[PDB]
Amino acid sequence: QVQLQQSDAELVKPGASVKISCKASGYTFTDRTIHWVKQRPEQGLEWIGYIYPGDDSTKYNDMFKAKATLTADKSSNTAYMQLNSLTSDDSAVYFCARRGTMDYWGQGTSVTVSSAKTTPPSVYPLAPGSAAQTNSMVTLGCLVKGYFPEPVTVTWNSGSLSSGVHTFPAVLQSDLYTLSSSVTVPSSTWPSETVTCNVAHPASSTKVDKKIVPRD
Amino acid sequence: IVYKSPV
Amino acid sequence: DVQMIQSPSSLSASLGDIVTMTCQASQDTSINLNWFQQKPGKAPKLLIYGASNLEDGVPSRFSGSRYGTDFTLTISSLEDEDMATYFCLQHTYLPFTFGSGTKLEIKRADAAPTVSIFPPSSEQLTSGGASVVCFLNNFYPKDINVKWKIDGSERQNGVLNSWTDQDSKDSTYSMSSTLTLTKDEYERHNSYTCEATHKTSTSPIVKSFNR
Repeated sequence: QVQLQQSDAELVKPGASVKISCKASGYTFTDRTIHWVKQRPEQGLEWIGYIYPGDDSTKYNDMFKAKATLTADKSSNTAYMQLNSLTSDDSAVYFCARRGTMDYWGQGTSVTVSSAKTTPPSVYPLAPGSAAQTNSMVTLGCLVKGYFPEPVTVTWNSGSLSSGVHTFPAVLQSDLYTLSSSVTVPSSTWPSETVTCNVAHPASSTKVDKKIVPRD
Repeated sequence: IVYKSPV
Repeated sequence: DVQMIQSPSSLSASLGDIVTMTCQASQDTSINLNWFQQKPGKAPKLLIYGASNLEDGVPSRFSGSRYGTDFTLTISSLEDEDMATYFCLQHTYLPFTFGSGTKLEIKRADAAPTVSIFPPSSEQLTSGGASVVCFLNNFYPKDINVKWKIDGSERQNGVLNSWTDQDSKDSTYSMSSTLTLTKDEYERHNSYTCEATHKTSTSPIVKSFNR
């Protein structure tokens, strides 16, 4: 299996630098070029440039020749992209891809350029109100408020509850994010079979689990 | 200007 | 730069349909053109290279053609799994360029939301905040309006809404709406109402509680 495995999401202060990795496996690293691509939600993909690990030649889009440095380490089979003098415009997801034809892509690395402070989330359980009216399904929820940066990872029952989940995109207000997640479950299985939301925030090295209990 | 995949 | 001009920007079609999209080169030159599929949050996957060659493991429901400098991607027997964004790649002249993308939506029968309202949690109230959460789940089409009422009077300030991408199993949409108050204001009122309506229609779906 050809695979390109990129480094984690990063929060970087404006003006600072970031180095992103792309570990290639399943093919001989020195026989294919590696290309790098920028994706922002409203802009559509931009080509940054490429390196050939064979001779370590590089080419750049003129838009990025000053900001990007592509390198490679054949002993670890890793390609790198260094981005310098970062600004809010550089916030995006960056992909590596194999060959000019780009037949295999890494999973992307989300870079956030911002001077706001890393902040762990408050996690609040959402159980039906005490005056609830019952039918065959119950919907429960988790409210995740006041964190920075993204991403947060939310699962239910450590991943074993997967059907009937809606985890909504976070919305940024006053430099803090809020998101919510709902899970819908057969009404006869709660609370007898517990449901717990789990919220991991790697930027703050924090994980919070909240079991959903009925209101008094 | 023209890209060519290395041999 | 040899740019690729892509249209349409979005596409809504039924299961079983045939759908098309195009990229037009910005100069009269021969180029090698690829098509990709990208699902939300995922890596692109190569479908077609060299205008018409099918990538291994891709269904022949996908095909590409070239007419001059107009390149076309065609998808037959549309399936739920085809819901995605599609884009082209010019990989002959440096710098390489991409089309701006075509987002492909699947039609289905209209469906009213399942609405659920949640009062603030006790832990949040201890910190002085009071968020009322309303989920509007598994509805179609995507256009829907949420209205909040406090003791019967409409309220706009402090409302945050968020929408999921189209669900890949049933082609519905869901949305979350959160009215965030201070505890001070939340304790001064009693009835909190979340109302789901759509364009033109006058009969909303209503969930509410009393503190």
